[PDB]
Amino acid sequence: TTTATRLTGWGRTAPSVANVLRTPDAEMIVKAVARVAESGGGRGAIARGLGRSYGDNAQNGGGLVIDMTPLNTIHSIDADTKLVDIDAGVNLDQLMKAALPFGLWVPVLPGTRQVTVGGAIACDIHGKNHHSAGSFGNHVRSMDLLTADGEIRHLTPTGEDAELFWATVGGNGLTGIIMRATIEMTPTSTAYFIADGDVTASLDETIALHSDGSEARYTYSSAWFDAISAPPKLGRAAVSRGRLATVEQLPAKLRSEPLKFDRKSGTYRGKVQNLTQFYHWNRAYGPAGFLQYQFVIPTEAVDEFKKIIGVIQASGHYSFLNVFKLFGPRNQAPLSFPIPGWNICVDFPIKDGLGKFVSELDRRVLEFGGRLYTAKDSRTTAETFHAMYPRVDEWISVRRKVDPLRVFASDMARRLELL
Ligand SMILES: Cc1cc2nc3c(=O)[nH]c(=O)nc-3n(C[C@H](O)[C@H](O)[C@H](O)COP(=O)(O)OP(=O)(O)OC[C@H]3O[C@@H](n4cnc5c(N)ncnc54)[C@H](O)[C@@H]3O)c2cc1C
Repeated sequence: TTTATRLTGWGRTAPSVANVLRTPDAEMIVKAVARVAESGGGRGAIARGLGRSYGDNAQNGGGLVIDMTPLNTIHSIDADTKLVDIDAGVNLDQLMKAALPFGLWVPVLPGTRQVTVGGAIACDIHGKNHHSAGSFGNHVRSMDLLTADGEIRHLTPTGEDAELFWATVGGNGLTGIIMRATIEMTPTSTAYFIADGDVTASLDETIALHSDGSEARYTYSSAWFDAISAPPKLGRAAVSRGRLATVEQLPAKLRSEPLKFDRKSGTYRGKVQNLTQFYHWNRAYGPAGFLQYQFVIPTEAVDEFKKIIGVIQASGHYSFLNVFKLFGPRNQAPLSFPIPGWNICVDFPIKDGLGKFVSELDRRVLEFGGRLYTAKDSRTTAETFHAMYPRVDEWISVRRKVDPLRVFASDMARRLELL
């Protein structure tokens, strides 16, 4: 029933071997969890989606990994309530295609659409619209969680199991297997954005543009960011901002199928773009090529943020692929990554000294009240991680109640002592 398989995250690093269960039969999934539990726990089990997380949260060396991609049924779609009821293995591209004809839009879309609903919830993913829509967890209306007792429980964000619900959001699969969920989509009349572009010349200008109140005029905003140029050109950015377009805003040609599926001059106003145009290596060149690194610094620590940016460019580790964004308010999930503040993802070529240097970055992010993202990490320590997440003891306490025998476990769980 299972296949022994070498697994890595997307960055192709830190391999380990698991027995992988891959079945479309939910009852086989239920049985397998029971078998792990009735064996007393052992090396446990963890769900896996499309493996787009960069780190080691979707693998479990010497244990069971359940590939959830065969559970990919969209059970229902409701345009009045905006609710969509889908198996956890359905991916966002599939959901986007299925929901567009109903005038519904996936409420949080990350950099790639090849992620499962299960992985979207488990990592509480964020997108270009975080400051207006929060993260993926914000839009979960309910979910069915297969817990260690072999029971599938219906969780809601305000019901009696609210605590377990919010521990499951951002929980990295460690409260159990999400089987199915109900997502509240965002109403839309088109599959297009109307975008404004602006280019800044310095970190100070990038920061000023994000704090001048203009951000409140756009639902989506992010920026490509310069991390190599010495100051004052350090931190200059190419900012892409916009919102979903209405049909009347569409070019005449495009108005017939409005819900169709799919330096200096980078300044513009009212550009009409589809998803691909509006939104836009490690796998191709890994694990030898690149270390991805993502962090957020609280809004009020703006000078600490600039310092870290300064430290990065002076390091001699140079990243071209940089994404920057001002996060909005956080949600109630103890281990949710986003907090309001300055978010940046960088991508360092793997070079001598890199490891020691990012360990120093860790220290700075931590001291300044910031955090790393589990979906981008395969290397930090338990000590650093627990320190970045003041609600980790609270979260661990929920996990112990719902999984006393540690039926659910992963390489990440052991590394960061979340087990
Ligand atoms: C090119 C690229 C761009 C990206 N951009 C973004 C971005 O803009 N914003 C962002 O927030 N993230 C981004 N990510 C990270 C990605 O969105 C998250 O890692 C997401 O969790 C991946 O989903 P997945 O189905 O591949 O899950 P996997 O990587 O397979 O698993 C990730 C975690 O989810 C858990 N999980 C998966 N399915 C279930 C389930 N059914 N039940 C319980 N737990 C489950 C796993 O146990 C694991 O802990 C990006 C990744 C890549 C490769």
